[PDB]
Amino acid sequence: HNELIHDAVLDYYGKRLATCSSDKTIKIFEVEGETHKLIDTLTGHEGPVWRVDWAHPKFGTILASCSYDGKVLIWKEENGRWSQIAVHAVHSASVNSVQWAPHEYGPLLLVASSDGKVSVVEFKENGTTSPIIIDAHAIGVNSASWAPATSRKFVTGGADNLVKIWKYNSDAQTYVLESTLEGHSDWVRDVAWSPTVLLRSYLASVSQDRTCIIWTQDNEQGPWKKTLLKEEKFPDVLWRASWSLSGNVLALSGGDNKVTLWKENLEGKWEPAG
Amino acid sequence: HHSQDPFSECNDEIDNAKLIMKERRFTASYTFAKFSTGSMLLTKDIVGKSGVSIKRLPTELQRKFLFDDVYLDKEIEKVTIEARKSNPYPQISESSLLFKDALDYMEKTSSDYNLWKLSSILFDPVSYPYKTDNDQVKMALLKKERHCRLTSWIVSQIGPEIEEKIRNSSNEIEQIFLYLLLNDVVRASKLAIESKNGHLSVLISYLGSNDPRIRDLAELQLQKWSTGGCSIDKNISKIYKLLSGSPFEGLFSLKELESEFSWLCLLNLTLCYGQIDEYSLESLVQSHLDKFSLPYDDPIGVIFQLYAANENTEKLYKEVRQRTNALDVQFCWYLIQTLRFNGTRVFSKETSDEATFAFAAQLEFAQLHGHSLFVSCFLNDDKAAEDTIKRLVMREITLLRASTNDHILNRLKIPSQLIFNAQALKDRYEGNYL
Amino acid sequence: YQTERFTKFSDTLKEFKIEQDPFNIIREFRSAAGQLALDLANSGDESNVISSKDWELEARFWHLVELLLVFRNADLDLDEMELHPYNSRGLFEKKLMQDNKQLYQIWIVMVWLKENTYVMERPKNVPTSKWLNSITSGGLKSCDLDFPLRENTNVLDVKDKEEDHIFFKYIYELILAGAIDEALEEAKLSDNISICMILCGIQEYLNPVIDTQIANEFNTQQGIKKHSLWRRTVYSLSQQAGLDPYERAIYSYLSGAIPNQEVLQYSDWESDLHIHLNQILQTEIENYLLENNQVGTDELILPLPSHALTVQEVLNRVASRHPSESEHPIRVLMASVILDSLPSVIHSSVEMLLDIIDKPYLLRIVTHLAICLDIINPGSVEEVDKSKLITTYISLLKLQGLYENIPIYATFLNESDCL
Repeated sequence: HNELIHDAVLDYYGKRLATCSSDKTIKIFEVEGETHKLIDTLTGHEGPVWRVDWAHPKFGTILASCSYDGKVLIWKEENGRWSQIAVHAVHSASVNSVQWAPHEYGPLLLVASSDGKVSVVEFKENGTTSPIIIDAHAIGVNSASWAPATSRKFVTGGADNLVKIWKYNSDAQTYVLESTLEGHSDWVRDVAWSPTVLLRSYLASVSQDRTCIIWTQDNEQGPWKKTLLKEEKFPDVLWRASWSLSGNVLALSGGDNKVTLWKENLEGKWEPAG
Repeated sequence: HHSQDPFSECNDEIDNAKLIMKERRFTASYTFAKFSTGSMLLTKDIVGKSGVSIKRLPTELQRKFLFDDVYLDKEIEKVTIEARKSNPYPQISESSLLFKDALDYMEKTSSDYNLWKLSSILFDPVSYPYKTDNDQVKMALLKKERHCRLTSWIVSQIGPEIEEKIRNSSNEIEQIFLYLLLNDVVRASKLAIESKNGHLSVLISYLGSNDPRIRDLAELQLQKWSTGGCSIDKNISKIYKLLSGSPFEGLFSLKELESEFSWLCLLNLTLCYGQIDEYSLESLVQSHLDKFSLPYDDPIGVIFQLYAANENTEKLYKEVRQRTNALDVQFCWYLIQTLRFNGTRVFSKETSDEATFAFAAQLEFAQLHGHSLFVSCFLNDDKAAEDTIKRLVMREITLLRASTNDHILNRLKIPSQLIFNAQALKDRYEGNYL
Repeated sequence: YQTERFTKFSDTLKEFKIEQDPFNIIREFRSAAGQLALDLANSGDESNVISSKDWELEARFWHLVELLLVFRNADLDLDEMELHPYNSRGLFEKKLMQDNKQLYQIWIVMVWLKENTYVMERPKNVPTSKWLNSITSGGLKSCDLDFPLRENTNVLDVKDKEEDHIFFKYIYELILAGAIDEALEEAKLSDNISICMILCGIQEYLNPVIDTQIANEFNTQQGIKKHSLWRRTVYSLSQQAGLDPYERAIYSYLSGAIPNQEVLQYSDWESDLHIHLNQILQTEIENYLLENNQVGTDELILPLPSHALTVQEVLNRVASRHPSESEHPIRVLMASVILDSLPSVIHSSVEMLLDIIDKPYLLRIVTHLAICLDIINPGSVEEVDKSKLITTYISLLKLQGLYENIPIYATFLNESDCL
């Protein structure tokens, strides 16, 4: 049985898969070709597990998951057996996303719950948590992705149809909101920053209103540029929006049964590939 | 009367569920998918054993020999890697790659072979073994050579087309013309001799000797004719037009033949008679091109234009790019690379990298990390080269360590640091350190 | 006042031994007899017409003599030519001509032969355009030269054929005379552009850029590459009857072949000798090119005689073909000079003095020639024969009453002390 897994994730070396469904269990597998042997099952959530996500192997084998029970549970494999090592749910509602940061930031994490909040839970020397939260979206937050950099930043998809870009600041100690963008007519489902350290910066924000806006910012100055992928609605609301590493390609998990794939051409506009 | 039931547990979840969805907006038409570390996708697949599918992102890269490690080894023997002057990361210093090379790995029949072949004929440097008294003469001899190769090749292609047409010609003089279309002066001359067209036969022998005297004489005869000449055979005039040296470029023009022969068949005419000596292969080919537009989507056509555009090859390259896809990602990279490493032409640090990325990627997507690493080096941007190499070296250190063809690999010039560094992290993740 | 003559000849002689180069005696010798051939010619008894031509012939004789000796003797071994396989046919021909003095001489002789060839006067009243009558009678479905070839000659109006005749014959006399430029000019201007082009094929390919050693003479490539082909093509064309005999004759010459009977029937010793030497040449060059892999097989369309006669054998055959003219006294000297066996004949005619004394000029000529020979080539004639000649000549300066200048001639011998 498994009629509905809400999220799955791949480890840096893609050898261990971590799928999490509604029955509140997170199933760990040992992937290989056509055989992904079940190696674990992890129960400890009081609601459907929305998303799972490993951390850079530079921190052992850590997997921070967010479930419906308003709580985010950090896990960890220890000598062959997992163990909920810590927890952080200073959020008054269902936790939606949870995405670690680039390992050059330490072991930071990023949670986005319905209480219009998003925290940056770092792990101190004792392994203990030191949260520095910030209110992000009034009517709730559906997602929030990090940004690879070399002055840190992350994007946040909300319920009030916004897409914010926060930036860490020493003078504030808590990420200072610098830019927000509008262009959707329904809960900005998922938002994503791209791992392309090329000329500019790309961000594909999928939504409920069945559109995908691409925020391409020339550089550290000229504000973003709105560009509805295609100018027609997809036959059903869209959910996920993930970038590829090598290739700046975009995959869209539209709530219509297949994932489209859009690439950028010399026209600056995007075209389907696949 | 409304009743009370104590087994209302199977109806508590059902309604407690529908409650969760709608407050979330989670519509029964849910699908998730994000790009893999090892660039590929996983999407909710309710028919496997995990609810996800290990999707092998389809490869845009379609060219057999690339999935062979033999090719890549031999292709590295041709490079000379030097560490950057702004970081210890590799980056090609010398390349001896030539379109010529890749020919052994293709069918001498595939249209692909034709692209690579012609691209060689026109770009790969030609060598002249016999020493020349003077070096300006060498230049001259090298041109006849290349012109001779190019002209002989075009005849291979138009071959059947023309032979077919000769099969049906019901007129002698018309065939005499057709043979000239195949660049066979002697057979034309012979047929002429045999068909009682003796005078014509002598004139034909001139075809190939850019003799300007004969050139102007022919035009003169043509003029005197189209200024009265109550009647002159439709083909005899075509043959004279050819002796004139500018068969389209004129007033009795063979341009109308544009709809009877291959655009290539006609280009041959210009290249064979057109005034070989006074022009360069480039400006001459350009000359022909300026008279006829070619099919936007034709590749062997795109090459000729790139070859002819000599002065602004890049400008055109970009233009070509934003208009057709005849030139694949691999080719475009290989092309820019040879021309760069051979002085043949010039390209932007950026256009040369843009082309490299594109291939470095299409290659990673095919799981060919070794090969995709190699390519990565040709990057001019040290910053990007570094990042790109590193990122991939670690994220894959495993596979890049089995065979010696995998050895020569990290042996490219991958930094000592970066190799063991990634290697370390392959251990604190696997649990067996030092 | 003509009986002066011996004046001119001896006259030179003085100015020579009076300036103390030798090639000027002959040069003047020529000019002299030339001036005489004019007098006796201009106005006079129809008996002078005969003694006239014998002076012209004399003139030609000295000319030929000057030409050949200048080259043979004046010769001061210039530099050699180093070619490469990438060089043009044109350079090879040039080289062949520098290196092979034997052959070059043939050229020298042909240049001479042309120099003295007769050419008619430019045809007057030539038609505005070609084959007008046929065009006007309506019947020329096509106006190219190959049209009446392609189907029965009944096509061309008689009047037209009549004019092609005048043209072709004239172009022919022009080619025989060496007037290739007048030839091209006529072709152009008389509306025979096609025939004109054929005349251009005469040159082998040269390209300033590659064939460097002549980047001086030209700035633009010229000449035609597939020459062997051209040659056969022309040759074959020459053989196709249905063409005017003179047109066929032209291609014959151009191919290095011998013109047809109808035309060749009217050629004389010079004409005939000219034709055949042309052939030795044509053949010689092509073989030199075959010997150097400079002829591509594709071009060997037809067979052309590959064996070259020798000047000796040519003269021999041309001889028996024109006995009368062959035999004439001074023409025999022309041949002697050509073959070099000159002293061989001086000594010969000298013994014809021990029917030479019947013909006036001979006794004089042989003498002055012998004089000239030993001046230019000390050792040439046997001291015996000089004497024997001057002797018998000096004795005729007496019978003539001109002891006045016998001293000049005495300058050669110690036997002068007997005068």
